[PDB]
Amino acid sequence: STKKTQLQLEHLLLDLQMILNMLNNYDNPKLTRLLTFKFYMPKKATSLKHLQCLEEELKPLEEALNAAGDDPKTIRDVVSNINVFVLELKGSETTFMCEYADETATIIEFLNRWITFCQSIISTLT
Repeated sequence: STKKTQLQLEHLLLDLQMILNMLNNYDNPKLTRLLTFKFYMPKKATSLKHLQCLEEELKPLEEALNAAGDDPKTIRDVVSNINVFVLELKGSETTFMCEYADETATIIEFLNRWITFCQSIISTLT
């Protein structure tokens, strides 16, 4: 029950941090090209149901990463893995209406928000 939810959060955390380190190894133009894409942050992220606001951004996230031009199949497999464990945590269908903030954010702030999100809930389960 709890270890199952904890494990799915650790698989989701592993995918998110893999993108962060992939961003840190990008060229300065490639990084600048990534930061020109807008990402919407949820106004609240304290429950598993708030992962719906992460799922709705996986298609923009994949489109942003493919602008760097490293590898289209690797980006496809990592974002698909995120979509798998997000649906495993908050449900297979859309049952929550997300409320996003007025200000957009870069891909760095986007990943840092959900990484801290996964790490927070894991600490309460462990």
